[PDB]
Amino acid sequence: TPTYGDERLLREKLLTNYSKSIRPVINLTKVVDVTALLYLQTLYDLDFVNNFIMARYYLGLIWIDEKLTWNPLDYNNITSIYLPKDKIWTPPIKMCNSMDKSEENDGVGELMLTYTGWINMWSFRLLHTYCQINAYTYPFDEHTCEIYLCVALHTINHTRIKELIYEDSKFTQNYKWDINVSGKVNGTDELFSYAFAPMYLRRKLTVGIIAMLIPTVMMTILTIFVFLLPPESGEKVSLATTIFLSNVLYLVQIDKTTPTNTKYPSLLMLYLMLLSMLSGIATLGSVVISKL
Amino acid sequence: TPTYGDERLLREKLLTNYSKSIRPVINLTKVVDVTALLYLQTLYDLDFVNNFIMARYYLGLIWIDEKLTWNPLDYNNITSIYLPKDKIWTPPIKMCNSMDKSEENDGVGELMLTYTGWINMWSFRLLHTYCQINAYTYPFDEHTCEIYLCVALHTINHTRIKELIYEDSKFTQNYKWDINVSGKVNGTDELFSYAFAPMYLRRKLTVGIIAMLIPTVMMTILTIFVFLLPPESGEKVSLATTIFLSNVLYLVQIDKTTPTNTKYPSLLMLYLMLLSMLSGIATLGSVVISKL
Amino acid sequence: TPTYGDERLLREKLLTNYSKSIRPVINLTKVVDVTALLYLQTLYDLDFVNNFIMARYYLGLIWIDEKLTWNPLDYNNITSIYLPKDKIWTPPIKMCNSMDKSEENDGVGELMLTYTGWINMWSFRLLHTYCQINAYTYPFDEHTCEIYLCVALHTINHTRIKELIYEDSKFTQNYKWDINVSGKVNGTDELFSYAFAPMYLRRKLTVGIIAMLIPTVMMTILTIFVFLLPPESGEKVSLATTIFLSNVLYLVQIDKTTPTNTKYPSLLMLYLMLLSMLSGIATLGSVVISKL
Amino acid sequence: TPTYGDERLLREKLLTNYSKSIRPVINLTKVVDVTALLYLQTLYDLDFVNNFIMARYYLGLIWIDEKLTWNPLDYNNITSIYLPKDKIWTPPIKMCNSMDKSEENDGVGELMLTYTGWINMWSFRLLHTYCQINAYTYPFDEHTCEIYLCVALHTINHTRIKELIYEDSKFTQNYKWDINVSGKVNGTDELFSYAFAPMYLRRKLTVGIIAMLIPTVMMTILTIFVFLLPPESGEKVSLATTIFLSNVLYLVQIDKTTPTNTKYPSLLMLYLMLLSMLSGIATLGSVVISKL
Amino acid sequence: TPTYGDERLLREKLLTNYSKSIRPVINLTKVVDVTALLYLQTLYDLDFVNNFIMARYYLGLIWIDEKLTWNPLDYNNITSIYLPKDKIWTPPIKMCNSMDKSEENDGVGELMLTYTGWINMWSFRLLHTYCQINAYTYPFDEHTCEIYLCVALHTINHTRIKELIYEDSKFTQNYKWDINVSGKVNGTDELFSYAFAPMYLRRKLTVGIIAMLIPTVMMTILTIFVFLLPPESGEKVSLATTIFLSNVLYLVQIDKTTPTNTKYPSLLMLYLMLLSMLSGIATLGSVVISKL
Ligand SMILES: *[C@@H]1O[C@H](CO)[C@@H](O)[C@H](O)[C@H]1NC(C)=O
Ligand SMILES: *[C@@H]1O[C@H](CO)[C@@H](O)[C@H](O)[C@H]1NC(C)=O
Ligand SMILES: *[C@@H]1O[C@H](CO)[C@@H](O)[C@H](O)[C@H]1NC(C)=O
Ligand SMILES: *[C@@H]1O[C@H](CO)[C@@H](O)[C@H](O)[C@H]1NC(C)=O
Ligand SMILES: *[C@@H]1O[C@H](CO)[C@@H](O)[C@H](O)[C@H]1NC(C)=O
Ligand SMILES: *[C@@H]1O[C@H](CO)[C@@H](O)[C@H](O)[C@H]1NC(C)=O
Ligand SMILES: *[C@@H]1O[C@H](CO)[C@@H](O)[C@H](O)[C@H]1NC(C)=O
Ligand SMILES: *[C@@H]1O[C@H](CO)[C@@H](O)[C@H](O)[C@H]1NC(C)=O
Ligand SMILES: *[C@@H]1O[C@H](CO)[C@@H](O)[C@H](O)[C@H]1NC(C)=O
Ligand SMILES: *[C@@H]1O[C@H](CO)[C@@H](O)[C@H](O)[C@H]1NC(C)=O
Ligand SMILES: *[C@@H]1O[C@H](CO)[C@@H](O)[C@H](O)[C@H]1NC(C)=O
Ligand SMILES: *[C@@H]1O[C@H](CO)[C@@H](O)[C@H](O)[C@H]1NC(C)=O
Ligand SMILES: *[C@@H]1O[C@H](CO)[C@@H](O)[C@H](O)[C@H]1NC(C)=O
Ligand SMILES: *[C@@H]1O[C@H](CO)[C@@H](O)[C@H](O)[C@H]1NC(C)=O
Ligand SMILES: *[C@@H]1O[C@H](CO)[C@@H](O)[C@H](O)[C@H]1NC(C)=O
Ligand SMILES: *[C@@H]1O[C@H](CO)[C@@H](O)[C@H](O)[C@H]1NC(C)=O
Ligand SMILES: *[C@@H]1O[C@H](CO)[C@@H](O)[C@H](O)[C@H]1NC(C)=O
Ligand SMILES: *[C@@H]1O[C@H](CO)[C@@H](O)[C@H](O)[C@H]1NC(C)=O
Ligand SMILES: *[C@@H]1O[C@H](CO)[C@@H](O)[C@H](O)[C@H]1NC(C)=O
Ligand SMILES: *[C@@H]1O[C@H](CO)[C@@H](O)[C@H](O)[C@H]1NC(C)=O
Ligand SMILES: *[C@@H]1O[C@H](CO)[C@@H](O)[C@H](O)[C@H]1NC(C)=O
Ligand SMILES: *[C@@H]1O[C@H](CO)[C@@H](O)[C@H](O)[C@H]1NC(C)=O
Ligand SMILES: *[C@@H]1O[C@H](CO)[C@@H](O)[C@H](O)[C@H]1NC(C)=O
Ligand SMILES: *[C@@H]1O[C@H](CO)[C@@H](O)[C@H](O)[C@H]1NC(C)=O
Ligand SMILES: *[C@@H]1O[C@H](CO)[C@@H](O)[C@H](O)[C@H]1NC(C)=O
Ligand SMILES: *[C@@H]1O[C@H](CO)[C@@H](O)[C@H](O)[C@H]1NC(C)=O
Ligand SMILES: *[C@@H]1O[C@H](CO)[C@@H](O)[C@H](O)[C@H]1NC(C)=O
Ligand SMILES: *[C@@H]1O[C@H](CO)[C@@H](O)[C@H](O)[C@H]1NC(C)=O
Ligand SMILES: *[C@@H]1O[C@H](CO)[C@@H](O)[C@H](O)[C@H]1NC(C)=O
Ligand SMILES: *[C@@H]1O[C@H](CO)[C@@H](O)[C@H](O)[C@H]1NC(C)=O
Ligand SMILES: c1ccc2c(c1)[nH]c1cnccc12
Ligand SMILES: c1ccc2c(c1)[nH]c1cnccc12
Ligand SMILES: c1ccc2c(c1)[nH]c1cnccc12
Ligand SMILES: c1ccc2c(c1)[nH]c1cnccc12
Ligand SMILES: c1ccc2c(c1)[nH]c1cnccc12
Repeated sequence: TPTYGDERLLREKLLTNYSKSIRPVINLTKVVDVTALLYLQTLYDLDFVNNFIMARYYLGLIWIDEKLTWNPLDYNNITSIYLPKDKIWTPPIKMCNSMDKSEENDGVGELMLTYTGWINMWSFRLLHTYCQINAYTYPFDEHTCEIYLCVALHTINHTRIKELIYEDSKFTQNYKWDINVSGKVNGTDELFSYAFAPMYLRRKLTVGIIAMLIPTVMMTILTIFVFLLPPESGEKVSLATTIFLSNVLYLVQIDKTTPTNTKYPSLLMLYLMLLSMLSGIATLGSVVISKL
Repeated sequence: TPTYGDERLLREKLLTNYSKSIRPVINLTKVVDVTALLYLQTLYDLDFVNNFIMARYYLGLIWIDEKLTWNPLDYNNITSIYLPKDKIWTPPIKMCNSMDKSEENDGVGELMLTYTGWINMWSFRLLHTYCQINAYTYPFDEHTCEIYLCVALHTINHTRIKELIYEDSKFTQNYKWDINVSGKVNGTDELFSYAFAPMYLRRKLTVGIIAMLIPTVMMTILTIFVFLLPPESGEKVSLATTIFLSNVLYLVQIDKTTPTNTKYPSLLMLYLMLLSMLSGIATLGSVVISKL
Repeated sequence: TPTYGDERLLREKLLTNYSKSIRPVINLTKVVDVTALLYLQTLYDLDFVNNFIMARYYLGLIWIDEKLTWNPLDYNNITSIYLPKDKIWTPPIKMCNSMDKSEENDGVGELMLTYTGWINMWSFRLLHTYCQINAYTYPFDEHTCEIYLCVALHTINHTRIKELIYEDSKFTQNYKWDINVSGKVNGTDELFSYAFAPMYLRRKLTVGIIAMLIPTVMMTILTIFVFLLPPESGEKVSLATTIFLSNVLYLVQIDKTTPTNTKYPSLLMLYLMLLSMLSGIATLGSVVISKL
Repeated sequence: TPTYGDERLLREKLLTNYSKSIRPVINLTKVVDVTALLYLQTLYDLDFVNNFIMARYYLGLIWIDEKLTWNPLDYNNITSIYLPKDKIWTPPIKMCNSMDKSEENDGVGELMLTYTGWINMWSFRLLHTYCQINAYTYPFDEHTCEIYLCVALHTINHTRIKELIYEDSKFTQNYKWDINVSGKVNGTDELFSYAFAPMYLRRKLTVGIIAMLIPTVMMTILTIFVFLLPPESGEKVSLATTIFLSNVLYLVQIDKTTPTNTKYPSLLMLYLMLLSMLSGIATLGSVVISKL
Repeated sequence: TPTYGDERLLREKLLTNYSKSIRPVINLTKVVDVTALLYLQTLYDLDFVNNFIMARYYLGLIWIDEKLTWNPLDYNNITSIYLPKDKIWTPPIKMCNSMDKSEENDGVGELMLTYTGWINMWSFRLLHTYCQINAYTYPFDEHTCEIYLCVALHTINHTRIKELIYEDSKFTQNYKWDINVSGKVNGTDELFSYAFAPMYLRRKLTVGIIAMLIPTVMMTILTIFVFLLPPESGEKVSLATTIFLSNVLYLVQIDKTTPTNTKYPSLLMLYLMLLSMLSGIATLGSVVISKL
């Protein structure tokens, strides 16, 4: 059976002439094909004001090393070892479109290496990644966030992202967003290889949200009613003033929470702007009638 | 008696052929059984809006090293030494479901090693760990937060979490949450070993909270009274308007503080939505009667 | 006179067989007695909502090393040297009850060593330390915050906190809190040595605070006056509504700022809750009289 | 074809007598001309209250090394290698006018070196850079933000910024700001070389913004109307009070969001101050007429 | 002319027997006189609530090394070299009264050394430094902030701060604060040398501020007018209630923004407290007259 001394001998011979900074290819003219595996774990939040999405992923990177190989029968059937991540060449993949707010560094850890040269380098990653969030169809709104991977400095004739396999682990259920992160895409070659996973996010219709909407609907009905009220009823000016006040309160409230960076504005927000304008027109009619 | 030179000799012989990256087993076919001890210290806060719980734990890790052994009679009865945490193999346990906001790194410290090979590696850990917080039964609400431990990259045929012993140290009393973190659970094997401690949190009924509720109750009584008030009393429209205003003020207030990510909405919030709807219906009746 | 070469020779002989990880005692059966000196510098703030106190201290640690000694007459009267903090054994003292938000690491610096073995290791430390803040007697409120020191992993038969000498440096005057941090306490032995300094904090009565109170007092007088107002005066309902509004505005305001984690609620807050209830009862009487 | 052993030999000979701290020039009397390439990627936000702009750039640095050269025919046509960034001399360029909030250190990475000595050192950089933000012509406002580069400590007779080439990558479209970052500028020599890229930012006129203004315009019309209303209409005092309230609500609202550090105040804010003053004058006229 | 090999030889001989931790003096009885140069660059903000001032300085430190000298004619006229900051002894100067929020560590960089032994160690530093901010004379308020330098652990017989030369670089104009940071001061010897630069800050009177004041003045005039209004006018109670509401709105607003830690409270705040008290007295008179 394999022993501690056997693995020690294997590692000692394995790392004899290894340069961490020289790409791991016998012939330097060939590229190293990296296939990345980005399994989402949890979608913590979707910050509308800052245009970010906070999530934790299980970024995986797989490639082939041609210098790190061995006949396992020559080492008592040792088929795999674990190496410190900072002793071996690692492709310079970065979360190109993201602020990596991770708590561990990307050079402290361990990777799994197989006797054929295949390296697995699973790594956890908490990302604050930029998304262009359009709150147009709120609250029945959808969004598309692209999580980018790209090599840092290597050219496509040196290192390439062969493929990007993105899935969802289903660790937790959200109850606020319906996440749809599935599919395979080849890397895009434009001087530096890079790929992106499209994340589709649909807000789930919660009865808390529908209840929060209900006040808006009944205020619209009430505004219509007071606008239809007889000019000589006597309550015109009073209810027009009080409900213009309340309308402006909700307009300020929503406007301070709606994203300011959208391709189009929020339909609901504009519908409440129209409501406030109609309340103002009702007040105008009331004062005009009162003076005349 | 044991001396400084004796411990120096012991350490020098002990670390002679030790590889930090080779698992500590004579035969590599055997697994290293890690038993984790997670004693809670303080529950700083339960952030509802961010769906996190902030606490400080005394994470402990115990396993057995088969290479680090000695006959203590051969070294003047030295029964235990202290080694720097980064010189010895350490299982790659991570707070899988947590943002480790600790201030010290997880590779700077010290561990206690016993002559039989048993290693104790107590470590402090301040965690911002994700919890699905349902504010349904507020303020008589309960919650279940699972604190996850899982090996980072090792397979179950290499490293396993034998057990998880979680308790509460009682360092401090909360006065806001009743914490119930006690029990033992075996590790779960699904390609990577992992376990979780269930933390049950019950909000303690404080008289500050009951006093905060009292205004809501008296506003409900007052709304019922004004709704029952005679249409021809003369105060109908006035009190309906003013109390619809105040109702909406409390509705906005609570809605901006209630969690938006819940399996069900807050019953109290929906009860105040119903109160606001009834106030609106009272205003509708008042205006209808006033015009007719 | 002592020279650079003399100190170089001294250090070279001093560090010859020193192991940073072996406790500094000739006989390992004896404990190392550490006396800690915690001089407060400034009390930046007392955050009520987060239950923390922010301050900057001059944590000092003194112990005796039995391996690091020399006859000063043998080295041209060199009586003390300065060593890098990470080359020498340092007791593993941690701010057990604190989030060390310091900006320098605890392994980068310098310590003063004397020819008798005595080590001084003064270190600055900015702490966010947990305190159970009870806002009961606000604004004439007092608090007790205990700053904890405890060894990280060493047993009481290896390392002990001999004493804790805590004082105040008086660097700055607060004008908001009266600080009383003075006294000496022996360490407490419960498997791991530890001690704590009690910090008493009394809010200083400022005329800004008394002025902030004045509105509350005059609102109480005014509420009493309107409650005593004749039912048939005609201003009853109007002033009851407007002053219930303003009362609720201040009640919401204070409740959003008062700590939610207190042994008892704030007396002033409950007195304003009673004020709001009395305003509601006045409104109830007014509407009842108006209908009848 | 070039091989791993060939590149190993090349690097071994290349780094034989290289001192990272000695400037890379054969004759020390000559300067190293550094040309910097600052390609903007995304303009995350423009924080008005803090006077900062948050963006992510692709800072590039190019210079010539006279010690790191080779005849590529002597090494099987190896024309370029990749070196770790901390093994080679790197010009001490700093984001002089910026808080570098990047997540990777500036001494961990890789650079591209060519057989003629030319070094490319592309590096990602997320910057919180100070800008003097004048909200005068809001919301048709423009701004000029200068991104500064300057050598840290080297004199102009040692290191110089030859040129600064700044462009925009167009990675993402903003929809909130029109960015115009293009042009070439020579470095400025004043004891320490330095250059700056001028960034012009024009707020794009969105229909969400125009809708947000619409309430202000109709309130101005309504204030004019009520000011023109007959003194004896009977609604003067009522609408003057209610609309002074609402005016002050919007004045407080805008004033709490407008930058306090501007060369001139916001015209729109001052126009609404004038609106509030006119409402106050209307109230003055109403009360004066009512008493007389 | 000097060459790369010449500088390599110089550095190799220079660092032969240099100990980074032994003070750089031939005779250890002499002190090292450090003169510090603190040139301010920008005053980002003055945070009133947290009692801090955020600025970026060009902290410089100059002293004399007696071991690092050379005859420049013996090395082809090399008159100065650049050494890595962590290879040479560096005085342990700390921003004693500040939270150093800098992004680079204080042991990564470079210093300029001259053939006579003189070392220049210019370093950038972004500081969050504590200031006792008294908002008494707001908005015509002044402040004095002292930026402290002190040696960390060395005694005055080992290391001293000879002088502190503080100036302003004028990099940017503030438009909000008039900064006056100029002068020279000797170090203060009280067991540990230390000095401080006094920074005087005067708020510049902006027309945005005067316009923001204008509402307060017109509300004072209006309150005087309504208080003078005839008891039997009929608008007394109405305007007293509405303007007590608005007064309390501004009182709450200012009180939540004024610093709570001041030697004396804000005069303007207390003048508005008096305004609110006068409004309350007017309401008291109105209700008393109405009942009687
Ligand atoms: C490693 O390289 C050295 C040259 O530096 C050579 O002598 C040795 O034979 C090589 N060994 C292997 C296993 O490639
Ligand atoms: C490198 O190129 C040569 C050229 O013939 C080829 O024989 C060799 O197989 C290549 N290396 C590998 C690992 O295939
Ligand atoms: C080596 O180990 C593998 C692991 O499954 C096993 O299938 C194989 O039979 C083993 N071979 C020998 C020669 O031990
Ligand atoms: C790879 O591409 C880069 C730029 O695209 C070029 O400079 C380099 O010479 C190329 N290398 C090879 C081996 O083709
Ligand atoms: C996810 O999106 C893709 C592309 O829009 C679609 O084909 C697929 O059906 C979606 N899946 C779910 C579960 O929504
Ligand atoms: C992606 O790459 C594979 C491998 O060369 C190729 O077969 C396939 O056609 C490419 N395109 C897609 C859409 O998979
Ligand atoms: C340690 O390993 C070496 C081989 O590198 C061997 O010569 C030596 O005897 C070993 N010593 C022990 C104590 O195992
Ligand atoms: C390793 O396996 C062999 C196989 O017989 C066994 O004799 C030996 O005891 C095992 N090692 C240990 C430490 O038990
Ligand atoms: C060794 O130390 C242990 C510690 O309790 C003690 O019980 C034992 O008697 C000692 N044995 C010898 C031989 O000193
Ligand atoms: C352990 O499991 C992994 C995957 O489950 C497998 O690749 C590996 O060969 C296994 N090793 C042994 C010794 O069974
Ligand atoms: C804690 O929870 C468990 C399981 O729900 C229960 O058996 C136990 O009684 C609880 N203990 C306390 C103190 O609530
Ligand atoms: C847990 O593991 C132990 C040890 O093998 C076993 O005896 C026990 O049955 C397992 N299950 C539980 C619930 O303890
Ligand atoms: C230090 O220890 C070594 C053994 O490693 C010994 O040969 C030497 O004499 C010791 N020197 C001193 C000064 O203790
Ligand atoms: C250690 O113990 C022995 C036992 O007699 C004693 O003589 C010696 O003095 C002790 N060491 C010290 C430093 O006192
Ligand atoms: C050694 O230095 C101390 C320092 O005060 C002094 O008192 C003493 O006389 C000196 N002794 C000699 C022999 O120099
Ligand atoms: C010290 O105490 C620990 C636990 O309290 C024990 O394991 C250890 O054996 C003790 N050592 C001595 C020398 O008494
Ligand atoms: C500090 O508190 C202690 C204990 O409560 C008391 O004896 C002492 O007089 C206090 N000192 C001051 C200055 O308040
Ligand atoms: C503290 O320790 C000292 C030293 O042994 C002892 O004299 C004293 O009685 C202890 N207790 C107190 C309260 O000081
Ligand atoms: C490098 O410098 C050494 C002197 O330290 C010299 O002997 C050697 O020849 C030099 N080699 C090269 C390639 O410059
Ligand atoms: C350095 O100066 C000498 C002086 O003549 C000159 O010949 C030489 O070419 C210079 N070095 C380089 C790299 O040009
Ligand atoms: C070296 O490589 C370059 C790369 O394009 C090629 O153009 C040139 O012909 C090659 N020369 C030799 C001799 O291989
Ligand atoms: C370069 O300039 C600095 C200051 O401007 C001066 O001290 C130094 O002597 C100059 N060096 C040369 C080689 O001119
Ligand atoms: C950018 O600004 C420059 C200088 O103001 C101007 O010449 C150029 O036309 C501008 N370009 C765009 C696209 O606005
Ligand atoms: C900038 O530097 C270049 C290179 O010396 C020079 O030709 C040019 O005149 C300078 N000025 C401008 C505006 O480009
Ligand atoms: C440096 O110190 C060593 C002793 O460690 C001595 O032999 C050598 O001569 C010294 N060299 C210089 C230049 O001082
Ligand atoms: C050190 O002191 C001696 C005492 O006479 C003196 O001669 C010498 O000059 C001093 N060192 C220096 C660098 O002045
Ligand atoms: C050395 O360089 C300085 C730099 O200005 C110059 O003034 C001096 O003449 C030079 N001397 C020699 C001998 O080269
Ligand atoms: C320097 O002062 C410290 C304390 O002030 C003292 O302990 C030390 O002995 C003094 N050293 C000399 C050389 O005077
Ligand atoms: C700065 O303050 C000092 C001392 O108060 C004063 O002498 C000097 O005139 C002031 N300068 C300015 C520009 O305010
Ligand atoms: C400061 O130190 C210098 C140098 O000794 C001295 O001349 C001066 O009198 C001291 N005081 C002042 C105010 O400069
Ligand atoms: C490194 C990696 C990627 C890039 C780069 C440098 N410069 C760019 C300019 N435009 C687009 C991408 C890049
Ligand atoms: C390492 C450790 C755990 C995991 C991993 C990589 N990839 C996963 C995918 N799904 C679930 C868990 C994991
Ligand atoms: C190290 C240091 C202190 C402790 C520890 C581990 N475990 C504990 C459990 N309960 C209380 C204190 C501790
Ligand atoms: C280093 C680099 C730049 C500077 C410096 C030190 N001191 C300065 C004083 N004023 C302006 C720039 C500088
Ligand atoms: C180091 C540096 C400065 C100080 C110190 C330790 N202890 C103090 C106590 N009081 C004041 C200053 C200090």
